[PDB]
Amino acid sequence: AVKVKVXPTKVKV
Amino acid sequence: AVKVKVXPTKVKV
Amino acid sequence: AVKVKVXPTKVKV
Amino acid sequence: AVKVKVXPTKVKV
Amino acid sequence: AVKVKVXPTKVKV
Amino acid sequence: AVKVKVXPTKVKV
Amino acid sequence: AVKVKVXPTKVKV
Amino acid sequence: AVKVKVXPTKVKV
Amino acid sequence: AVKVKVXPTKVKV
Amino acid sequence: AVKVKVXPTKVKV
Amino acid sequence: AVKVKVXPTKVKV
Amino acid sequence: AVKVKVXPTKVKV
Repeated sequence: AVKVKVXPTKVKV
Repeated sequence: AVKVKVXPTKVKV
Repeated sequence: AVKVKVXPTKVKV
Repeated sequence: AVKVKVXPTKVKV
Repeated sequence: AVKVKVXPTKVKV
Repeated sequence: AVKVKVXPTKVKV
Repeated sequence: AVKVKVXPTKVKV
Repeated sequence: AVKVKVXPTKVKV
Repeated sequence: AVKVKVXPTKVKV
Repeated sequence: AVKVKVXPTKVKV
Repeated sequence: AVKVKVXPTKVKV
Repeated sequence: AVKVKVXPTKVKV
């Protein structure tokens, strides 16, 4: 899985 | 891969 | 996709 | 969306 | 509805 | 379905 | 929300 | 690295 | 991870 | 970050 | 720096 | 930006 930031939000998908 | 959406913003990772 | 909350974080996957 | 809880683990789907 | 896994448990919500 | 992780919290959507 | 069980699978929804 | 796609545009990061 | 722009969309991967 | 261009296709890294 | 693929072309930027 | 080439590989950075 990979760490991402989309807008203000970080998450790992 | 999967579409990620955060309010008005999207991308596919 | 579906809206989810994971820990404290909301996102749509 | 609806709260889901398995043992101690709460999330929202 | 969507297939999920919360803790050790798979189910559809 | 994909694992979604927020720090040490892991599930699957 | 309420605990539900089918034979093997329980979860609280 | 991971595929990233925005609308029609695919790349890898 | 690194800041990228793919089409019109800046994100971080 | 810098523009990266391959023929007509551009992005930024 | 990061490995990227821009169009058909891989490079590290 | 500037065109760079190495063996078979070119790109503009």
